[PDB]
Amino acid sequence: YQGETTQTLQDYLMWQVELTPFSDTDRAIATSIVDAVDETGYLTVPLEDILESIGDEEIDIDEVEAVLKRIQRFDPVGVAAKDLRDCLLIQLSQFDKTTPW
Amino acid sequence: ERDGLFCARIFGPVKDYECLCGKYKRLKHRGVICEKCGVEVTQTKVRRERM
Amino acid sequence: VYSYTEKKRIRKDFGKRPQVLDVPYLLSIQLDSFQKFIEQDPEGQYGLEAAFRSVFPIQSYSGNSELQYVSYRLGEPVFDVQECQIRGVTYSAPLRVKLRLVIYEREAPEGTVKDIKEQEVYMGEIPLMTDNGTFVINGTERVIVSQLHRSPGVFFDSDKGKTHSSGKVLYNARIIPYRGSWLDFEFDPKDNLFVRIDRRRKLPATIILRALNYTTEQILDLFFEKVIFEIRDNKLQMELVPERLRGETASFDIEANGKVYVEKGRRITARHIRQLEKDDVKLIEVPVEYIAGKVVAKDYIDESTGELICAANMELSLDLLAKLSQSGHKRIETLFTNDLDHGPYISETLRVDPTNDRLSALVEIYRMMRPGEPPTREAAESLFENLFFSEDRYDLSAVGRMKFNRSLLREEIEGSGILSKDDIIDVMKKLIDIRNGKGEVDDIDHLGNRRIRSVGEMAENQFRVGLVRVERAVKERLSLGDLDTLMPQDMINAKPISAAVKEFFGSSQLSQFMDQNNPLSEITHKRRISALGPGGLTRERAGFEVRDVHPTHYGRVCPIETPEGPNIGLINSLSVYAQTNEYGFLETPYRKVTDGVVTDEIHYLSAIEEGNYVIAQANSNLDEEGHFVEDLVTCRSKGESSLFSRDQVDYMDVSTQQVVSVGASLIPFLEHDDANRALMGANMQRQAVPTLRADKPLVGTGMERAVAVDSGVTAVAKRGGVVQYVDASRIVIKVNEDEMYPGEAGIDIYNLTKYTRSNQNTCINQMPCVSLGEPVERGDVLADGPSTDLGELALGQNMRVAFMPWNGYNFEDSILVSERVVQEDRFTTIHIQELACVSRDTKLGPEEITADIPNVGEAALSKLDESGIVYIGAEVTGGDILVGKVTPKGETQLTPEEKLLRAIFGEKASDVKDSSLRVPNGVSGTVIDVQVFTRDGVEKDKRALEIEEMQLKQAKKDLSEELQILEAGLFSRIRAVLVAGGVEAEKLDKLPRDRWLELGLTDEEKQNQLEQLAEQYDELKHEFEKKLEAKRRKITQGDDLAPGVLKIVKVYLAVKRRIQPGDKMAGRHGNKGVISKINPIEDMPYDENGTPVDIVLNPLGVPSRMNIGQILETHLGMAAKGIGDKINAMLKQQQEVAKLREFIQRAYDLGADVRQKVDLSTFSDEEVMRLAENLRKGMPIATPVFDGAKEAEIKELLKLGDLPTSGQIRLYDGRTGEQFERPVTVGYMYMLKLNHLVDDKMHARSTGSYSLVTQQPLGGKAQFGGQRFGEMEVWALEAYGAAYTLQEMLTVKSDDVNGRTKMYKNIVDGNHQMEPGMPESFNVLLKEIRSLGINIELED
Amino acid sequence: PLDGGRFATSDLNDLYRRVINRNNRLKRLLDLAAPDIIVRNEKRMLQEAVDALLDNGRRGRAITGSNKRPLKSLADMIKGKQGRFRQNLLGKRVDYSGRSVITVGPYLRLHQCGLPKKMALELFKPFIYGKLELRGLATTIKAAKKMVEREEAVVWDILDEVIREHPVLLNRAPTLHRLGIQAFEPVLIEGKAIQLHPLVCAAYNADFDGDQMAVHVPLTLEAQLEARALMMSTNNILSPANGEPIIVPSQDVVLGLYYMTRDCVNAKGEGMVLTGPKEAERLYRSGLASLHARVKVRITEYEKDANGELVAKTSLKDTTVGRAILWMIVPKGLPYSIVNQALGKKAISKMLNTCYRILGLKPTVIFADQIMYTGFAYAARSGASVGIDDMVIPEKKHEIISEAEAEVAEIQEQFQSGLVTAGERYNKVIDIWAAANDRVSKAMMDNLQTETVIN
Amino acid sequence: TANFREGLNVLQYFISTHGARKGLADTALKTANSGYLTRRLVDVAQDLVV
DNA sequence: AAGAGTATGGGTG
DNA sequence: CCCATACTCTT
Ligand SMILES: [Mg+2]
Ligand SMILES: [Zn+2]
Repeated sequence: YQGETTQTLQDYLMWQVELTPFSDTDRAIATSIVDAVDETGYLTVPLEDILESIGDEEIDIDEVEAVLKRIQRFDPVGVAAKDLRDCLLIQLSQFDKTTPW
Repeated sequence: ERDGLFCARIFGPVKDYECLCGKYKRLKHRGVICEKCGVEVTQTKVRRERM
Repeated sequence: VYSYTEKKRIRKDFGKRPQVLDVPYLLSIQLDSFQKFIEQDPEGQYGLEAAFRSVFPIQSYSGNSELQYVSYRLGEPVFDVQECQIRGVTYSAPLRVKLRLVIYEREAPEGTVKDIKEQEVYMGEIPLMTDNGTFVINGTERVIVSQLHRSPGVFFDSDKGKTHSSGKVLYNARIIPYRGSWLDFEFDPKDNLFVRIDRRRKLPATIILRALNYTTEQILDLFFEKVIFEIRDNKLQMELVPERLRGETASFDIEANGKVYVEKGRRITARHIRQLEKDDVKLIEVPVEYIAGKVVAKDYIDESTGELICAANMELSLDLLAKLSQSGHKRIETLFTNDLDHGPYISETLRVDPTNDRLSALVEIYRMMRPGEPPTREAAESLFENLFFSEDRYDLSAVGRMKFNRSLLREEIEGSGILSKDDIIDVMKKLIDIRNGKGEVDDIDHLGNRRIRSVGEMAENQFRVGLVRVERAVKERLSLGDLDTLMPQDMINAKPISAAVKEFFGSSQLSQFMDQNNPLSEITHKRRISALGPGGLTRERAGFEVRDVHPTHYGRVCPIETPEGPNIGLINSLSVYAQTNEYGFLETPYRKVTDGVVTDEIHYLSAIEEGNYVIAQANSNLDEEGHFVEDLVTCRSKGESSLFSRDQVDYMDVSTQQVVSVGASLIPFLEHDDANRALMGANMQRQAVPTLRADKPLVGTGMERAVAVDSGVTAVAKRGGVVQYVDASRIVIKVNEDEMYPGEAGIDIYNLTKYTRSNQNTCINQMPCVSLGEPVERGDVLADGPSTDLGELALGQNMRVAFMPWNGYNFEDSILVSERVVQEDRFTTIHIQELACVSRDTKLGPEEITADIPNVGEAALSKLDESGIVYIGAEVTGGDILVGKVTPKGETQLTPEEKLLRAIFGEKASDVKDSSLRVPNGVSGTVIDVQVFTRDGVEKDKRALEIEEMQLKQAKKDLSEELQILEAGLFSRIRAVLVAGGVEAEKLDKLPRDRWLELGLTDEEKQNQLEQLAEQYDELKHEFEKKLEAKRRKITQGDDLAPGVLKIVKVYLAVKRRIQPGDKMAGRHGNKGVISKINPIEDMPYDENGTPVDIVLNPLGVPSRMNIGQILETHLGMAAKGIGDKINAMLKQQQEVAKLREFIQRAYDLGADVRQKVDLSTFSDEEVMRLAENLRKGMPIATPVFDGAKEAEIKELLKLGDLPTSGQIRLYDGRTGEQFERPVTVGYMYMLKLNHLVDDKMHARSTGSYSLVTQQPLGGKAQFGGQRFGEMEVWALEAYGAAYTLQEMLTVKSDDVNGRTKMYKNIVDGNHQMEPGMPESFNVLLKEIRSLGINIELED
Repeated sequence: PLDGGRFATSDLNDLYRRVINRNNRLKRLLDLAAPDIIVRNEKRMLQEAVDALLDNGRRGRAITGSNKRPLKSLADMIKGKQGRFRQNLLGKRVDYSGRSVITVGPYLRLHQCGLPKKMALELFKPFIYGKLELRGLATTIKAAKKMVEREEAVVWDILDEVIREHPVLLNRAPTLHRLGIQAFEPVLIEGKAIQLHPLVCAAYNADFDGDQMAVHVPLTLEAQLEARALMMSTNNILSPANGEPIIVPSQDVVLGLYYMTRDCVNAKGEGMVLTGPKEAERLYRSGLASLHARVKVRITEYEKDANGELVAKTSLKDTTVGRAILWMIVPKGLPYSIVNQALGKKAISKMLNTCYRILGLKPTVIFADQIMYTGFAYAARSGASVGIDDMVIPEKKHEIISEAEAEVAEIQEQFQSGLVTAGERYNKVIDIWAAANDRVSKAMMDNLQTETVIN
Repeated sequence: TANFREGLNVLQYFISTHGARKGLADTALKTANSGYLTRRLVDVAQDLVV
């Protein structure tokens, strides 16, 4: 007997990371960020933990911020948000300005 | 079950980079042997190549 | 004289031979078998009674108490067949068996009756057979296929010298019981007999003889003949029988009475034997050398010494003769053996046999049976006793005993079920006689040696298998002493019996889902014979011989209809008139010929009986009074056919369709088709899909009505009467007065089946074929089922076809189809699919079926009702929600972020998650039915209540329909009584009927009668109220679901499939093809009147296939359409009824001495007009499979319709208007749409899911799998030398995990380059080999 | 994992559990110093359990499950037709593949196949994603994925652009030789069936009555170039087994070419002198001349010189209208005698072989396509059909049968007189019937093959 | 003595069924042996290269 | 004391 | 069905 492979949220996120024009450093940062995402779609660790997990001192926090901002626009929109306010604002930023309220 | 045919202490983690009890969970703790459950913090695919 | 159904549309018959025997009911083999299994038998030979009498009485070891069986009974089923199919349960009946526990005292004569207790106990559920010969198991119809196996008894065979390299045959015999161990005897190249038990180690043949308490002298007496030498004081004077010297040569001077009849060196001839017999020559002087090697019969002793002179079965010598000569012995016994005949085999078997006693033979038998254990006298004796002489372990059944006795030329047919010494001795003697040269071996494939076993016998066997286990358990539990309070109910458990019955009826190899493509499929499935199954053969080890057509198959097994492939010759079809014996052997009917006159007497003969007579063919001319016209008739006598005289004929065939099966009898002009294409056509005819509208063949054989009616797919009137109510869903018949029972309301109600899914995901729909107020009779068809048209089988459509090539679009069996065919929906089919949603119970809480899902939008919930279930009639596609369900996910810990989420977006979102049922991707249709199953004790939702109300309405309607008639009759009686005395006339009808009850008459009998009528009215109302309450209780009953299951919801979707290129079409003659192109109407070839054809077929496919029946069918269909066109033209311009009936009478009277006679002078004008209306699209025609129409009759019918005799016309090209250079055959053919649709075939995959272990793509369209690249494709790529293609196929497309991702990324980036790695299956292989303790590793 | 929370078990895990239980019991018994009569039995059972784990059934009995089925061991995983080697290593299932029913494409060229676009959309999905991202229609991978899921109008243009020159592999099972897989250029079609060239079916042993084929997509540049240069059907003209052509016409093409190259004694337009094949075609299409009429036509033919130069010669030839019409398809370099006859299957095969040996590969492919087109067209134009009157029975059949029956009767009476043995009579009867059958066959074939015409 | 245009009777058709079924069974069976033969031939000459 | 023949078990389909 | 090995009769 044998089952079949199933695609989870992290598998889909890594599939999107693979087909994104990242650099090697950005790809490692994205790998760590996706590793730090739970099944509800929220980031579980502060960016300091990710920066420490990268393992080199040549990288600043703003690069991690840029990679996180790029990742947060993946499908589904709002994934890897820091908190509820961040997720709501990310979802709103994808709406057209013609929205009434 | 511990010391059984699917033991995580012998064959490896059932989740990526998470020990069985749950003290160490992320990539910053890679290569760490937990002193409580004895499970290494590594990939869960090592269960395909550990006898 | 014709029935009402047949008089609406009479089919013209071209048969010429009268029928003396009707086609029997086509499902008798199932119904009779199950009735025999289930019915009450005063004797104990069949059914449950036989099984009960074979186990009971059950007696304990001590004998102080015992159990006895008195009788059994079957209760009424809880639900009906339709109710069981709706609820998905099994249609069965309870078994109530009466047992009696008797207690015996001690120290008393015989057995004293201390106490007797009788109790009726429950033995489980037994599935019942429906009226159509099916079983409903878990709400699905199932068929149990009959088995063709080897009959019990003794059979003699011989390997044809293949085992040994000297080309010598070895005769053997085999004894096979119905239940027990096999017993084999065999010869060897040394002419030594040997015995095998249960196919085990070979043993000498005398072991069994000694085990039967026999001595060497007795064995020699049995198997040899005695010769007596007398010592008459002079050189052993001998009494000679001349027959002893036949075939021999004299080794000495044979003289008698002074005359030397035979000299030295002269062989004994027949003349010498005759002279000796005439002269009664007895005394013969023989030399001592004549006894140099003779075998001594018995043991001899010396009176003086008192020792044994010699032992039995020993060669003699001169010294032994001297010893016996001086010991005062005058009689010597020897055995008579030679080389040509009476060969010594038993003596040599004794010589090789090491045993010389009786106790050691049992020891050796025990050692052979069970090695590796010390032998025990008692154990060996019990083993031998129970091997073949115990009724509890060995059974030679009635058929087995009959065959055993018949094979040994016995006279008694009946006997015992166990072997005896006489049986084994006779088998040995018969085998010896076969070896000597007198007698013949048996034919295993002869149908007199093969037997039929049906569902009832198998059910009886399984029931006994359960019953013996129950008896063993009871005997185990009866040893303990508690009889003063024990009861039979507590002693037995009904679990093993029910488990065995369920296993047999649900998971047996011969129990299968019924083939439900069309009525012909079901008929064929119910008449199937299998050589496989438990106790049969296997396809891997069958052999050529068992797959061949045997001469005894004639009339019993169809020689045409058999699957092509591995199972060829192993699956068979019953013939039309075939039956079974009481022993289970196939028999056929014949007409008896008495003194050269063929009579109407019918005799059913089996294969053994048939070979002893000369039987004439059914194609033999006869006079008016029944005399053969010729004097040299063709007949079959002993497996061969030749000419015989008129007075040598004993029997004649009853019909020309006696040899074929039901499916083969439906092929017109079968005698003009090759057998291979006939087999293909018969196989393909039963996989046609019903279309939207049925169409009768218009060229048939006459077997359509029988198949349509005997299948049970139609509604048939149980009693005659008038159509009181007709509707698209129900029919109500007002029964005739003389067919009614006393005290009933004479109405019959038929509820029709509407758009129901079948086992093959097709549509089952019934439509009425009667009008309001018309008379009906018992047996008439009231409504047509699928593939039925006015009570006739209708599997396809009539197509206008031409035979010509058309620009390569009919190349290699391709089919060109007109667009008008598609526009008229002539091959459009309905397909119904089922989906299920199950709500279970979890530890976190039960799952809820609801319409409130928090994570989906309002638009996606628009098609769900208030209960979360889709509406009836909604159009859905892939991804749509059918049933909304949520699964609990609550936790007892609330984090601040969780509290914020619950506060802002509600608590329902944080507690449950979506687990709804959605339409699978690539599926579409319309919701036509929803069913809800709820466990008993759980509250019902709105949808279930609506369904139950709809169910209650119909029962209320039927009960009201009966009550109306009954109360109208009663009130008519009341009014009649009121009129006779105290009549009010108009005032009586001014008041309603209830006010008639509020009246009184004189003190005479009038008031008493009125009171009686009122009491009857009250009783009738009470009875109908009780009936309605019982129906409501049955409807509202809860469901018995699987453990942990709360609710189930089933949704049905209906879709319509149109014809398209890639679909498979076929005729009835083995002419199959695939549609290649749909052609616009103005591109098709057309005739002088501008009429195009529907189909274009390649004429190149006819000559090499030799299926000429399609051309004749096309010509005859052209003629039939011409007659129909004449009738239609006559109808369009209103003409007199006289002209119409004159032309129709001319059409029916055509032919060359046809048996059919139609007279329209007994038809009314309305009936004539109705018949003409039903004939305006072509006159249907019947041609039996060997009594059909000739070419001259076809040409005459073409002439009647003003059509060319050749059957060919001129056509014009649609695209250019130019005439084709040669005439083209144009006509009508019956075409079928098969169940190989290109919608179910096309599949493609880019990437998807993989196996967990091998990491390779899955297989199958349902799994969205990939195609397999096997070894032969690898060989092809190697032969090309395409190494990179092979490597790419091997690594980055199947199981190189990183290579797959890298290749996908590179392809997206526009860089077509791979980075191959190691396949994962090789690593799995390395790990598996290491797990075996072997060190295998990669190096450098 | 099964529905309801049940986890069931596997054979390997069951065997491991049995071994572990036996080992633990034996350890406990040896620790407590149990009597030897028990420990010997425990050791024997442990040996049996290890044997069952390693190779179940090889030693004596086999341990079975609930349904009386023997459990699978490691050896069962390794060996057999269902083992690793034959099921996962020598062959496997692959991505980028499909299958469906095959129909005939009479309009296709030899290097082309007909592919449904519903299959092609799934087969070429990552190529379409890359092409969508390349020209700015999609900015991210999810945008292209959603655009393809919606099946917008531009994705069809993208698909037509990405499959322009990209061979695919068609395979029919069983693959008996290397001609069972061939490469073709796809043409996007509507419907759900694959269209196949009529001239390749003989190589596939395929017919259009239910057969299905599988399709595979090469990915890398090396695979595509191997498909174009090694496996293209235009390269597989000759047979690797014997060197003979395998794309020879059959059936309808042969029938049409045979019909158009026959002559009739007195046909319309007979006896006129024509200026060339074009005048013959004009006369035939106008209805002024018959296809079978015997005429004289001016023909120019080319022959290769000693150094390989085509030299022309012109002359008047006695031929028919149909042969002159067919001559317009023959390439330069072949003699006119190759068509001036009634062309059967063997003649057409010889013509193709001559063209290949004299001129090369490309003219042979063009010639084969033209031959197929002309054969189909004229087979359609002929109107050839089959009727019951075409099967003409000889009028002497019954007389021959009666003579044979009389001989059988007289020899049977002679045998009944006791003059011959049984086997001799049987052989004589068989010989008589064989002779009668030969006579009937000769009479029927003599009647069938000739007809009477008015001069 | 009959052809397919004029038609066969019951006995002649029953006689022809023997050969029909024998041919069909032989065709159904021989492929399994042909596959084994070609497998062995491929096994014996797998590695022969110019 | 070897040598040829027979019975049994393994493998394939 | 075909081949390899242990056991039995014969020169
Ligand atoms: Mg085919
Ligand atoms: Zn831990």
